[PDB]
Amino acid sequence: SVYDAAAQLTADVKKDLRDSWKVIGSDKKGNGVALMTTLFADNQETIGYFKRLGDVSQGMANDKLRGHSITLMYALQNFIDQLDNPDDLVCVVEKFAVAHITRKISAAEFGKINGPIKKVLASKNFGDKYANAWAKLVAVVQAAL
Amino acid sequence: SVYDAAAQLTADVKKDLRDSWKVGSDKKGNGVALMTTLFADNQETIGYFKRLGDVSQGMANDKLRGHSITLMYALQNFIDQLDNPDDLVCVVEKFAVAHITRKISAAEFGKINGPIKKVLASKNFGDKYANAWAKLVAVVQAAL
Ligand code: HEM
Ligand code: HEM
Repeated sequence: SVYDAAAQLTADVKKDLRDSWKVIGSDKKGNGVALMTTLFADNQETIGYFKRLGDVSQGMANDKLRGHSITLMYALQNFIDQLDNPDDLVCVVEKFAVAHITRKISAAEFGKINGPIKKVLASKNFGDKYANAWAKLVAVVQAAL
Repeated sequence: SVYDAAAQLTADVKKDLRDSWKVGSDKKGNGVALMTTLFADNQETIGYFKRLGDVSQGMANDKLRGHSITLMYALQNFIDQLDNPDDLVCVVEKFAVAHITRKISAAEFGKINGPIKKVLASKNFGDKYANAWAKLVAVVQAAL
């Protein structure tokens, strides 16, 4: 249940999400492409889903990948801004869930983003504590897939 | 090209876009207002949004609300990329594709200018501001 998952976002979890987002969300282009390139490097089997972006190995040089990455960061911004209201958080999460369901992305494969997030966070000196906080937010989307 | 349309956004236009967007402060409210106004003045567009269900339900419609909030973040995206044409262009093309796939022409996309003008007016931002936003919408139209 996406609603029970949303209930898992307690005061402490929300604070950690906001605190870490202040840092990694300051450079959407840089960290966005970082997340994607890490995903493709650690989970090569997912590259096939991104046909439209072309040669993703080009990283920042790929205009389509850069546009995709920046936009992805605004989806996370959206989630963070909706933390105060689970009813709004849920309806935006379901909007993005549909975007992935049509792409044939399961909850299991969507969860493959946890590795990249943990690595990107770790590079900014944010440990497991924060990685786990983000895993709970990702869990809300997974509940809708 | 899209780059030409983006590169021709002047300092004064960007200033008006940012100042008016500052007042982007209520994405849920203004996002839904934008959509409901589009449906009220251009009833012929309702058919394109069948995935959202009964859009006459307004704020109560969770799908419409989710769509509206997300639409405002697309605009947030554009506004944040104003000073770097290369980045603005790649995000604009990303969203252009989303509309090209739905068969939305450049002319049809321009129908949003009416609703934007009205929403701006509700906050007392006049024609100068509506004109500035029409120029930003024109950047997207250059990709359609
Ligand atoms: C933090 C988690 C993630 C977020 C917030 C997210 C967000 C997004 C957004 C905003 C889009 C664009 C929606 C559209 O325009 O249709 C997108 C597209 C996509 N996402 Fe994700 N995503 C995430 C993780 C993943 C993962 C892990 C996979 C795959 C294993 C995945 C696969 C896709 C695919 C295939 C597309 C389509 C790209 C294209 O063809 O343009 N996403 N995602
Ligand atoms: C300021 C102008 C506009 C912006 C920024 C905008 C933004 C968006 C965004 C972010 C989406 C979701 C993309 C996706 O996830 O695939 C969307 C969907 C859509 N847009 Fe727009 N749009 C604008 C104007 C229009 C206009 C004027 C029309 C039609 C006359 C239109 C028709 C559509 C349709 C049919 C969808 C698909 C809705 C669905 O089935 O979920 N858009 N738009």
